[PDB]
Amino acid sequence: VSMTKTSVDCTMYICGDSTECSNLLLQYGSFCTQLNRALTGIAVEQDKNTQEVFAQVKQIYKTPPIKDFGGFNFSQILPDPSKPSKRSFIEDLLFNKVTKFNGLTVLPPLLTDEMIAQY
Amino acid sequence: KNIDGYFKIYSKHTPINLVRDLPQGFSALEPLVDLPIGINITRFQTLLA
Amino acid sequence: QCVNLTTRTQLPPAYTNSFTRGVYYPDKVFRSSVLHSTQDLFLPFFSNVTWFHAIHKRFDNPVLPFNDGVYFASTEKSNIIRGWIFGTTLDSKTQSLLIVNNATNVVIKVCEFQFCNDPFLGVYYHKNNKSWMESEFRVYSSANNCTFEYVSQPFLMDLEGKQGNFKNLREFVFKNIDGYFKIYSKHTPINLVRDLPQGFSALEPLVDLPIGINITRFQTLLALHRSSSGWTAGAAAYYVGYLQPRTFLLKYNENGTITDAVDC
Amino acid sequence: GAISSVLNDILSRLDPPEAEVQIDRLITGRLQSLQTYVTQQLIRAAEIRASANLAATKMSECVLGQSKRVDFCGKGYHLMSFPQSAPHGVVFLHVTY
Amino acid sequence: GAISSVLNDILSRLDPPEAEVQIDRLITGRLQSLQTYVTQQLIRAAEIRASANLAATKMSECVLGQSKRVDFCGKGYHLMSFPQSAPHGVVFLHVTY
Amino acid sequence: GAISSVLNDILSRLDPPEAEVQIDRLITGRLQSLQTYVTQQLIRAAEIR
Amino acid sequence: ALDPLSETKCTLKSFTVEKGIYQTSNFRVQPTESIVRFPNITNLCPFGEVFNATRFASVYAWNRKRISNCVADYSVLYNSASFSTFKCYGVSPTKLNDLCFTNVYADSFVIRGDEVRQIAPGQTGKIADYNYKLPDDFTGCVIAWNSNNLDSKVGGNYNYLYRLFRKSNLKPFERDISTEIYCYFPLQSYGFQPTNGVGYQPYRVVVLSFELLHAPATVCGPKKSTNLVKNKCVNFNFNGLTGTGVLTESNKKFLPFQQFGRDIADTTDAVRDPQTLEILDITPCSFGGVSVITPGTNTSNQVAVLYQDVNCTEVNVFQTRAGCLIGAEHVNNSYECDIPIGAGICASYQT
Amino acid sequence: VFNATRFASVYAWNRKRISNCVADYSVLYNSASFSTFKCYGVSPTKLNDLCFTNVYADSFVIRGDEVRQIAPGQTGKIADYNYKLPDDFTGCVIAWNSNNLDSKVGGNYNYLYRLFRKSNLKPFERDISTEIYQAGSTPCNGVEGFNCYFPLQSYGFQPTNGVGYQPYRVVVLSFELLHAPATVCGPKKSTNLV
Amino acid sequence: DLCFTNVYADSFVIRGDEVRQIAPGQTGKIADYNYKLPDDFTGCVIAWNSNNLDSKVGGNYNYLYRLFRKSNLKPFERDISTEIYQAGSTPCNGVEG
Amino acid sequence: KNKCVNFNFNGLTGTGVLTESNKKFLPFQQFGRDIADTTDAVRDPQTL
Repeated sequence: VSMTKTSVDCTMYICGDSTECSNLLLQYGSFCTQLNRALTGIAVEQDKNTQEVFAQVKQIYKTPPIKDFGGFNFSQILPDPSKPSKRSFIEDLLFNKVTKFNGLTVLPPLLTDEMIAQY
Repeated sequence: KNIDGYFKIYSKHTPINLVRDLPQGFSALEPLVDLPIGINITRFQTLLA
Repeated sequence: QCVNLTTRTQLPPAYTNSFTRGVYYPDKVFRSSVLHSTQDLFLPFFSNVTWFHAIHKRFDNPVLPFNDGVYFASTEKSNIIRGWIFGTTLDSKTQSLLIVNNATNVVIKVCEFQFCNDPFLGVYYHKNNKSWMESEFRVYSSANNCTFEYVSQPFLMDLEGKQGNFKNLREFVFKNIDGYFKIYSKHTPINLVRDLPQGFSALEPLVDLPIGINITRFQTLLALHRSSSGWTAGAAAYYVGYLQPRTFLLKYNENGTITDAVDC
Repeated sequence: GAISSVLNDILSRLDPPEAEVQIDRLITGRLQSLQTYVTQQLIRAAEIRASANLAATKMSECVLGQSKRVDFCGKGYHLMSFPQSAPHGVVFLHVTY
Repeated sequence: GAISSVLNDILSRLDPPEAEVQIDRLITGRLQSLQTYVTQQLIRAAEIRASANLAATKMSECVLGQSKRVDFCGKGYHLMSFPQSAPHGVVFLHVTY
Repeated sequence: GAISSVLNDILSRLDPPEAEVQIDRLITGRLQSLQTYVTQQLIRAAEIR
Repeated sequence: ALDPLSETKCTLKSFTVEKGIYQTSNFRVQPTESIVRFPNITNLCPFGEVFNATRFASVYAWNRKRISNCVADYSVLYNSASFSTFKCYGVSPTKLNDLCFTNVYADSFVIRGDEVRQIAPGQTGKIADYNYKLPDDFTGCVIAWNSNNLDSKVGGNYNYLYRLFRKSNLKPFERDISTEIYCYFPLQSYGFQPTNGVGYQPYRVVVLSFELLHAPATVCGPKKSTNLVKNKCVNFNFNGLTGTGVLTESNKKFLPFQQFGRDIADTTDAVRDPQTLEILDITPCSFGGVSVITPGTNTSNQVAVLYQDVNCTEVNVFQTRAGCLIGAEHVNNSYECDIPIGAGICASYQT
Repeated sequence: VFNATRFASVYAWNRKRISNCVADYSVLYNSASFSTFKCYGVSPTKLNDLCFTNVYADSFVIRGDEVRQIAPGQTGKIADYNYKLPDDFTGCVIAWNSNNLDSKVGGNYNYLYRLFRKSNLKPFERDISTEIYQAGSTPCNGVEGFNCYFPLQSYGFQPTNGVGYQPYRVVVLSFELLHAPATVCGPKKSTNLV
Repeated sequence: DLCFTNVYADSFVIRGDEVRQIAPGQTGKIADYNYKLPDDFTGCVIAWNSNNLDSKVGGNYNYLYRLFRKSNLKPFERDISTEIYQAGSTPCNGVEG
Repeated sequence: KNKCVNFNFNGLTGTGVLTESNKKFLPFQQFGRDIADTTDAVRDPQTL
């Protein structure tokens, strides 16, 4: 659903701490700004992916304190509030089994892992 | 033709059956010699018998 | 100088296989918990190296080409390796490097040396009063036009002969790049019968000599003893191999030292 | 194509007219490097958007309702699906007959 | 932008430092040529992947089962489809009412 | 990187062999501008498709 | 540059700013000062014990004292006030302290005062032509001190000789000790005596010949190190390595021969101080996106400034998961997202 | 500008303004005057076909071996000290040999230059300061001495000197193009408008 | 190491200070008027001092050059026209003035 | 022939496997070129 949101600084990346280099980069015009706008649009589309998928309902649904599963055992598929992060016994395996300095910024998603877990 | 002091000749000879003018068809001429004449050519005449 | 040894026996340059030998810290870069790839002068893995040794009827002190760099490994008991001679013609006609160990200081000098056909350092008359002290100096007859001199700090080197397993293990990398001589040393005790043991060692630099001369030949210095052609040699063995511009994968541990290397 | 990849190395060595020539090679190469990164991220982003549309369609057809689409919710006659959140994605447990 | 495309002719004419100037233009241009080819082929690959996903959906919905999807298995009320292998693709013969 | 974006400025100032240097910079840069435009149009066109 | 709203208008290239969050710039902290850390000023050559030497070699045999593979600090002799006269030709003592030379030859000898003025690049005289000549490209200095109280004796001091005659002239950096008769004996003795006049009194003359060749430069002048600064954005120069960042004491340990570290991508992530033994990590100076949250120009000019991936440094000062947010009030009540920011945080223009 | 008898010094040089006139550059080719005529920013021939708004001629005389140090981006005792051109300099460099005129007996002291400067003089700037150059820590006190050198030196100009030491009259031609109305253009008769 | 098809050597004599104008792109009475090299010139320029031979007493009138020309002479072409150069708007009519 | 070699034929230098060609060049034609304009086939200047 989501891909890593990356905002790359095209001035710091290309020209590290150099005014003369930055001036030579400005001679190329919008190449620097346009690449930043493309990466920004990608990051926005990733948040669109998260909301357009995980959010199918406008309300939060909860079961009653009386739990009748029809004979099924939902304890593994349902989130366990005892865990520090809201996740099911299966989702524990999902997040466990699947896991800078130059001006590359990692943007946080709009909806945190807890929020998509609540959807 | 004469280009950059290099005079080039392309020749082709094909027998025809024709009354007047020229036949209608394709012809691909082939080079004959290459003459480093190194002069300016602005005028010419055709030799006859 | 011109006199050749009597007990020295000429033998063919037998060859042996090396496992991971020739790995050293290439530069001043620190790396930890990473896997790095770099290409420099190394000794390829499972490559063929040459076996020379010294004993009371076989004694080896050959002239070997230096090229860009070479790898040296010696299994020692009495510290029989006394140093190295590096030069182009190995004569006073050019500027030569002498790295010698007199058991007190490490002496590194760049001069015009008077070459001896078979250089060594002798020790005399052991018997009672174990002696082990230097007398005759065959590493050079004379030295003039010295451009460089280096004397390390005083230390006590044990020259006494020993029996059984090898009590010293000395490995070195010698190379010359951009007029800078690099020395990489490692010392770790090993258990070895013959040939070379299977195991990893990452050699570390000692000094940097900005001498800027061409080395096409070298020799490894040895010591001779007897209870100057009639001396004998104690049991020891050493190996020489050639470095090539090879690429390694250097796996670094948490402390920053190289755990292991992979020959590309 | 530059003498060295370090920006300050060329800038602190070559004359002004010479440093501009060699630094321009670093600028053009690094600019194209980022442009290639962006292009690959644009195409892969469209791939993730496609799989995102599939995941939303499976939340409607598999999770919420019953799927009449053959083998869309997996092998077997689909009954219902239990969604499970996953890092940078979502997993569908499809109960089929 | 180079004087000539042939590498050996430039090397056999200009001085070593001068030949690198013209070869640098050849390398940079051919890098851009590969970037355009790879990018175009990757985008066309995504186009073939989309039609490939459609073909797999038609093998399940049209060939294997009965599809209620309107005009997905062709004009008319779909009954069953017969798959037929074709070069770099697949052809579906849809029997419709 | 060129002295002037206007081709007529470079042509009217520099000698023919000297004008190719800045014109080449304009050609490479304007070519890359077309590469970014066409690439962006092709990728977005696939999204519109 | 008026306000962040004008930065949004100029980034968007539009007079009207629409309602939403827009990235208008890239926050960055520039280095405040230059930090210089170099090894100790130790490892000197005996250049002071030449100038201060008790007795020298004769002027015709002028003593060539080799200075190599060391530091040569001549600001000590310049600041010692131990000289009577100090004259440099072409390069100052401090400039020489900034240069590395392959071989530095200290030419030491004692001459009369009237002879000292003869030692300069490309000059003539009794010392210049017949003894030691300075080349036209001579980059060194010449330092002298009045030794009349020491190097002279009653009745003349005959320990010092000089070449007065020669069948030709000596080239720069040439020494000729030949006794070949010029008819005059070219080797004459000095008349050094405590009672001689200023012009004839002995001066201890050390001519510093700085020769730089294609071979690696061994002798370097002192490069003054400064204090070490930590927890600040600085531009550092440590031995032969430079960079820009925030230097902090780390838990990393470099081997004694490893002066700087690298990362997975071969970027310099840490350094070792050349003077003291300690390892400092390099944390890049604070950077991040500048996001402006503002309603439509037709709605309001209220502006909230968000510095992403950084805490509150530069500067309604609140901290968020996206970063330091200034100009917007933090409200614990959860509302429907209006303008999305990130990390589950949204902003809105409300009462 | 070019045919003047004695140019200003390169230490302090006169900038001559050419405006509101007709610039005919074909006379430079009809009557042989220039010994070295080269345009780095433009074509030496296109000065007549292309005309400029504000034309500024910097006229001075320097020693022969000092000419090569004057060009955009170059460093030297001239470019760093007395007379500098900008790195983006667009213009023409004109020089010719005045040894037959400007050389006077043992020297011509009308043309001075800055031998010593404490910093790098910015392009198109004139610094007339004669303050003693101090390379050391000892104060100069306005006189020469240890690391103290008088910066204002004269060119040695003699008729018998070699081509390296012979005086060369140098005129640097700078211009402003299409940033203002063009008052200086060649003698091209105007035509009818279509 | 590289050999050529047709080699053309142009032999002539010029004044000493005129040699610098012989190269592609140069401007002067040499390149523009009497003897010109192409802008794409590929070749070698060779010169040496003949002062000890070609110099004769007060002058050598066997070596002429075109000082004045109304236009630019085409490269490697010889124009023997003696037409009087017209620097003004008045026709010269074949005489000096 | 029948080996990859580095050839220099009447000034044309290249590396390729030398085999006999069935292609017939016209007497004036010398070096044939392929679609990519590279040298496809050659003619030995000594023995034709």
